[PDB]
Amino acid sequence: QSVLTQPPSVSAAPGQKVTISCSGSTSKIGQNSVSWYQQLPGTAPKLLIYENDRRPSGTPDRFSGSKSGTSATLAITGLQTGDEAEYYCETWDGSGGVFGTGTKVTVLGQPKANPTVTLFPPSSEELQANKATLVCLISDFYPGAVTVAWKADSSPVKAGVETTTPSKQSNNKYAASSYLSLTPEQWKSHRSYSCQVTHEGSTVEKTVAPT
Amino acid sequence: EVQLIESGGGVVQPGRSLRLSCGASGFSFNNYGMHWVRQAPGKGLEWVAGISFAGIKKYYGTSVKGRFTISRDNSKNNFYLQMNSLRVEDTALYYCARDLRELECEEWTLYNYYDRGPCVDPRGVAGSFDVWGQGTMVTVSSASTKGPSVFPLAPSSKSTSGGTAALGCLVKDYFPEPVTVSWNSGALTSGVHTFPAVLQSSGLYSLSSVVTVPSSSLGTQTYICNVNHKPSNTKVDKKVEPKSCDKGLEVLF
Repeated sequence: QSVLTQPPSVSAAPGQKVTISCSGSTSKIGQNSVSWYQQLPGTAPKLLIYENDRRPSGTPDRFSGSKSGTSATLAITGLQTGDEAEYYCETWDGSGGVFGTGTKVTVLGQPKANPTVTLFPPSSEELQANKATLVCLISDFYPGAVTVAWKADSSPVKAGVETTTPSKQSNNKYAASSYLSLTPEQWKSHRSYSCQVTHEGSTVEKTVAPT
Repeated sequence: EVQLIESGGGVVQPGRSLRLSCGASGFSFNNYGMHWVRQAPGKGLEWVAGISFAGIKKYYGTSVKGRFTISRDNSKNNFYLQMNSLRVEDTALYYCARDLRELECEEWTLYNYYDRGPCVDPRGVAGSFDVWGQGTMVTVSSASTKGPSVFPLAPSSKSTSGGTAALGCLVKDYFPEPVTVSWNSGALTSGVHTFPAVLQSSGLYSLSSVVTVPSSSLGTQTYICNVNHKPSNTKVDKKVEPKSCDKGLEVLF
């Protein structure tokens, strides 16, 4: 799974201009063209740009692309509500097939809301089952895009993690969840675990420890 | 109207094999290359394999090279992905996508000197995907039906904020989907949110159902989450009480 790096998310009001960036290795993007795709939620992707800066018969003047060196850029002017989607960059290097991470573009339809992060430790009941699970719940936030990260004694953790993508609530705001699965040994043999949620540049970090 | 439609998806045990089938229409199928792009929901797009318009060149991603196989039958406007030795990490929604570069063959096989046969043009794809299908879901799990273990997400000082307490239920290790959760037999619906399920490496699903309530009610009002898993015919009722030893949250009684 070799991949091109993108920002997690950007957001702007109706009519404003956005810019999205790709970046990667010289043996990939440094020597090959770049494409851009639009994936509306719940549907398949759709080509927006190819050969760095060419628009297919069917995408407006509003979308534009530009590459220089080991970086590429997508730009959307005069945002409409129907431009809300994820945007993936892609390149072909012979064997080819390299996508971005990529980036969600939110077109604000309501006031920005900061997430209320709630972190739960494993229940003693679950620990009696010789297993442990840390549940980080993210609630009441807009735009609906976040980035969760776990840490053990302020050291990064990557294995044993599963994160759901943000889903609409009844109040039309978003919520998400993340699980860190441990063994009771790991749980007890650490001073502290922490769930770090990033939302619109800001980062919230809740913490939990054994009893 | 241009259309790509996939099929063959479903639940399948690891180690086993599975063949997906992409049917093309609305254009000259034999003039374009074809690709398979998968997407673990919603972890983002990953490129699997691709084939040149003549069927001469095969490309594979590092994750699947050696295990998976591609081919095409221009006479049927079909396009196949033979998946072998399936891994639990092959779980994804598989899209078939048309290659951007339109080519006219300029080199065929003439099977007899009186007349034709397959195109054999050595070219040659662009690597950009200008048409996409609806996608077909391929779940990989060795699990058989199993009931959930329900654990409490007890409310505490680290879940209260602004006079509103947050509590829930961890529904762990079940299979298959779905699991429907309720609170107080459906009496409590305000503030309730049940998150999407999460497929673990174990092969089992897990989800959480959380509800927000007045922090003052925790000492008088009772909150039961009603988990329901019809596949395994299970109904769990967990009464969630505030965290036992918590100074930073006062509770009545």
